[PDB]
Amino acid sequence: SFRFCLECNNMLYPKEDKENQRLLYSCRNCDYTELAEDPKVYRHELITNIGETAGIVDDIGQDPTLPRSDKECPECHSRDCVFFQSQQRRKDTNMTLFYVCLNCKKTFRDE
Amino acid sequence: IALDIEKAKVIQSSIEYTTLKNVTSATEIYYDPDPTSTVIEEDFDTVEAYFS
Amino acid sequence: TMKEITHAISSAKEQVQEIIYKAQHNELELKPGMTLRESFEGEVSRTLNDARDSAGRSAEMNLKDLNNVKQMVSAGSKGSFINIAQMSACVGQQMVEGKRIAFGFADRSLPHF
Ligand SMILES: [Zn+2]
Ligand SMILES: [Zn+2]
Repeated sequence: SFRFCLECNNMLYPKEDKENQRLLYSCRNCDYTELAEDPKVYRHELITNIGETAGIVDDIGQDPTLPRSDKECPECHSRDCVFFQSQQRRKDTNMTLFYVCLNCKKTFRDE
Repeated sequence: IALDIEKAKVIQSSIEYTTLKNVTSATEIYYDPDPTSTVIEEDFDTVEAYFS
Repeated sequence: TMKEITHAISSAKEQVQEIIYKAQHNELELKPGMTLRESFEGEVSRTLNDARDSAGRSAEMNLKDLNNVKQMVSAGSKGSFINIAQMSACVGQQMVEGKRIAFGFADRSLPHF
């Protein structure tokens, strides 16, 4: 996550002080400068799993084309649920199922 | 090597191309102005063990 | 023979169901040089092909010598084993571009599934 300038809404690029030895987020369109909280400047994931379970909506139980199972809900122990596979559509994607209860509407696995 | 499976697997491993990107999983950039110490707590023990 | 063919096809469908469950619980063996989805598709296709071959072999063994289709196939003048299998026992799996029927709709082949 990256922060924005509080006065002109531009991006806050990180900057390093030679004399003070501190990491600071500074806007290049002004003189505003705010002290950085964490040193994690950049992170790149070669193999990522985000978007696998992130594709979830709160009204997925109203879809009539989705199959319905009788798996046990971990939270409220309901007897009706709706399952589907991974929303990510790469070639390496697993065939595991995500179950959605019809009362608490949370996503849970079978393992 | 043709009638032994282990030597064949050794040859196969020695022939196949393997880059850093294959074994790498994630790369990160951190700010740390102390050459002899570090800010990260998980790796602090290992790096101080190295320096000592 | 029709009972035997029905039993063979039902056993194959149960086997395919078991393969589906194993692939959906990460218990499936991966063929080297191929992904999980490709290995699953190849194994299901192999099972269904073996099912059609077994049903056809049962049907072709049933036939008498006076059977006319058998006489034509045995003379070598017209027809083969696959024709007898498809006419009498099972048409089998339909392949488009060397793969099973794709999901032309949103995650299904027809709006009836
Ligand atoms: Zn600014
Ligand atoms: Zn529930």
